[PDB]
This record gives sequence, C-alpha cells and structure tokens, in this order.
Amino acid sequence: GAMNSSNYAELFNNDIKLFVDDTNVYRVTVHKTFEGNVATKAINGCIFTLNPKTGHLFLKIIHTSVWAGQKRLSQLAKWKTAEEVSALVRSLPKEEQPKQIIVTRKAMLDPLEVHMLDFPNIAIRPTELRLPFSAAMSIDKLSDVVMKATEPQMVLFNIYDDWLDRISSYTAFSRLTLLLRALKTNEESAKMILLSDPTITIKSYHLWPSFTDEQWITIESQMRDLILTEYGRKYNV
Amino acid sequence: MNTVPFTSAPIEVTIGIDQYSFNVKENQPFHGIKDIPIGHVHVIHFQHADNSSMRYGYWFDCRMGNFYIQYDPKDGLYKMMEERDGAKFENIVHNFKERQMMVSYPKIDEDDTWYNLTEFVQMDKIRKIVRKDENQFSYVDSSMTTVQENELSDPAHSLNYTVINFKSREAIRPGHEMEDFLDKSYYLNTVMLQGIFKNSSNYFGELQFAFLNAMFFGNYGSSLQWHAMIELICSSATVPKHMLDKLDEILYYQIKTLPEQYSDILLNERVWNICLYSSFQKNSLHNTEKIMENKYPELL
Ligand SMILES: Cc1cc(C(=O)N2CCN(C)CC2)cs1
Ligand SMILES: Cc1cc(C(=O)N2CCN(C)CC2)cs1
Repeated sequence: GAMNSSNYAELFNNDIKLFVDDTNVYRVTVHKTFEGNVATKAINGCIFTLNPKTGHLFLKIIHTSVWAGQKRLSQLAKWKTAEEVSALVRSLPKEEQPKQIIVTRKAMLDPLEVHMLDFPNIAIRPTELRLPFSAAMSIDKLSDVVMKATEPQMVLFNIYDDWLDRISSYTAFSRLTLLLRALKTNEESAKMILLSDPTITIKSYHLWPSFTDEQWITIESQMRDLILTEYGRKYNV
Repeated sequence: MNTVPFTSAPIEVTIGIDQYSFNVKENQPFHGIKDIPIGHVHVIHFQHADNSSMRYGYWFDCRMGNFYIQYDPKDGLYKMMEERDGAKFENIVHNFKERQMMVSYPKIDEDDTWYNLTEFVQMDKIRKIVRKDENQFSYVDSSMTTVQENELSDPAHSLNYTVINFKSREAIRPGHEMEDFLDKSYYLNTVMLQGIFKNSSNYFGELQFAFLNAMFFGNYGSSLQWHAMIELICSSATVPKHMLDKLDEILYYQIKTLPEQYSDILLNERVWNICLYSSFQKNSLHNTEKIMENKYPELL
C-alpha cells in the first residue's frame, strides 16, 4: 500500500527498496517562434532512482534524441521511465533486485506495473510523502553530467557521500530531504548557505561539502530557517 | 411452442421467465408455463417470498429435452429436472393444458426484446461456463463466484467466464508495453477473438450471458465480466466495423431492459464514462450513447 508518515522507518530496514522519481525525465524550455507562436525545445533529463538505505543513486540520463519524432511526450516519458527501471532491475543480480519500488508520483504506477509483469514478487507502491527529489538537478555535479551527455548514459553515485560512516540511514535520509527541500524552496539562498565558507570544500568524489558533525548541525539549522522563512515570504506570516 | 410444467408450488415465490415476472402464492394451483418460444434459450428464475436472499434459476433450451420444475423440501428450492419418458410428459402437459393450470408466456408480437438480448447466446456455450455435465440445463444463483474471482472457493460451483485482465502477460506483448496497454487491439483481436473465442459471435454470446446473470440474479462477478468485455472493445483502436455496429445494438437493448432502480448497482460509472466519452470507440456507439444519456444522465 501507500507509503506515508506512519510507516516511515520501513525505508531503513533490510528489505531492498528503490524510490523512482520521474519529474526530471522530460524537460523543456518554452519559447516564441519567428511567427510569434510558442514552441518547446527539449533538454536532457534524468530518472532519479535511489536506494534510501544505502544512498546508491542510479542516475539514468535521458538524452533529447529519445523524443525525436515522438508524440504525447509527457505520457511517453512515464513509459520510458518504467522501461529503464525495468531494464535496471533485470541487469542486477537476483540478490540485489529490489523487493519494493516506491514511485513519487501516482501516474507512474500503471506504467511500472506493466513493465514489471515478469516480476510479480516486486511490490510497486505509491507514497503520500511530498518528497523533494525534483530538486536533484540543483546538485551541481548531477546537473553537469546530465547536461553534458551526448548519448543515453547511466551514472552511479552515492548521494550520502560518506555520511553513513558517522550517521544512520534514517538520519542521512532526513538530512538529504532537508537539503533538497531547501534547494527547491529557494535555490540561491540554499546554495549560498552550502558554499559561503570557502575553507569547506567538496571532495572530487563527493556531491556535498565536507562538513564536520558540528558544521552539519549549523548547516541543517540554516536550512530549516530558510524553509520557514520562505514560508513567511510566501504566505506573509 | 413448448412447456415447462411444475409438479406443484408449495412455497410462495416470485417466478420470472426471461424479462417477465409474476407471483405464485403458497400452495396455489400453479402447474407451469406454456407457449414458450422455440428457437431461443430461456431462463426460469425464482425468489422466495420469505427469503429474498438468493435469487436462483435455470438456463435451458426446450429443443434439448423435456424439462419440468419440482420443489424439493429437503434442499428447499425449486429444481429443474428432465423427463426422459416422452409419452409420460406430453400426456402430463396435455392434461394440465386441458385444465388451464398454466400461465402463458406473454410474448407481444411486435416485441423482439428477448431475441435481441440472447442473439448470440447458445446453450452449448452456457454449459461450458456453468459446468454440470449430467444435466442439459444450467443452474445459476446470486452467490456464485467466477474463476477469476477465485483467483483473487468451490470450483465445481463457479462461473468459468473467460479471464480478462488488462495488466497481465497475456494482454501485454514484451516490448509493446505502452502500445498494448493504451490500445488493446492486440489483446482483443489476436489473443481473444482469433485465439480463444474463435469469432465475434462467441464473444458477444458470453458478453450477453454475463449481462443477463448480472441483471436476473444480481451476480456481481457476472457484472464485472460484462463490463470487462465492453471495455476491451472500447479500448481497442482497431475493431471490425461490423462488431462495433453489433455491439451498439447489443448494449442498447441491455440498457433499455435494465430496471431503472437497479442502475446504481449494475452500471459501473468509470467504465461507461470512459467507453462513451474517452475511448477510441467514443463516437461509434450512437444508439447506446443516446439511450444512456436520456435514461441515466446522472451516471454520466
Ligand atoms: C552500486 C553503487 C555503489 C556506489 C558507491 O558510491 N560506491 C560504494 C563503494 N563501492 C563498493 C561501490 C561504489 C554508488 S552506486
Ligand atoms: C407471465 C406473466 C406475466 C405477468 C405480469 O406481467 N404480471 C404479473 C402479476 N401482476 C401483479 C403484475 C403483471 C403475469 S403472468
């Protein structure tokens, strides 16, 4: 059934599961044509497939060529997503295949269920959480590899860097969702928070800066301020 | 014209014969139904006055034998039986006909309703859906479940309708997932029509039989089957033109015959709105769409 606040610790148990987010698969710029009509131009996209217990992020880059000559692209994008997730699962050894796949949008349920009919034991589940994974393209290294791709490509990263050496997967996911929520609510402020201090760097093999434990507590507090703020600047409170 | 005699009527009961209904009081001198049209299947069905629970009845074709009804006080119901002694039967019917002990099948001459509801329904196919091979007639009641319902518990007493499931490997070709799910023509024309049913007459026969069990017995799994078979056609972009035209006629007469007060439980809002307003065949069911909009505009 649907994943929600009541069953949140299930994400960090020892049953392999993946979140799938399709919100950055089909991406466009909207513009005027010489005749003054409106047209779209697609740009590269990505499927965001994440193991919340381990931090493994299977980033499948969606190159614009996949849309050439196709109709009803927003509908095709859900099916292309389901096709690529099914191919990923089939590529994994049996003992690494997920036992559940949680989709962040309900419109992915039927496309994924149909593509996974060969796997009747894998549960396809929606969620009641409003997870901020659309903001993954505000992570500079992820945006960079998506935009530079000249062909379809899968890149493998850990979105927790080395955090699991010092914190649990519950705490790591909480930090991740806070960072992504902040970046989604005010990208510039969030990015200022994360980089203002030039002595804290991002390792070549990492996505986020190398904060000490004490600095993460400050950072995390600053992201909560931002989110409550913007919630005032937004609603005037 | 043929006859189904009754040994007696020991318990008060509403008896229906196809779309007709009448009341028989406890121990009333009732000895059956005469003038039944030859050439059609028929259904004779029952609802006891004391327990409106369980509607039940029997599908039969008088060309296949001499059938009668006899109440059983142990099992507590009116049972259909076959009389093999043809002389014994013709004499019995004649004596009762001579004494005016039977109600006449009241077929108005202009009226093609029953033909139009049973056009493709054959006894031999009924007997494969309702398995009880020692009898030439078939018992159905309100509570019987379908083979597919049992997949989601006595198999001998099941309705073995053809399983239709839009999210199944049978329905979806590897590598055509999106194509086959959004346009079900492959599943309709290759898997079901060419492969299982063999022709559209047999498909329409099962569809009509499922409707009639839903209407006369309130059989829920039959209602599911009727709607599934409609939706499979409406959700196919490529359907033979003669099938669409015939489907429109079939559904028109089903909607025309449905009791107005049962529409809330016998009609699935989602299926009908999809079929009439969103599907590939949204513009191909002119008669059905007109009667639906004038009779059940609330549903839509
Ligand atoms: C399967 C995935 C692994 C990682 C990752 O960060 N590394 C963990 C250490 N080794 C064992 C594999 C590489 C991202 S996706
Ligand atoms: C074969 C038969 C049909 C009917 C019929 O239509 N009536 C049933 C009795 N009254 C109360 C309503 C109307 C009677 S005998």
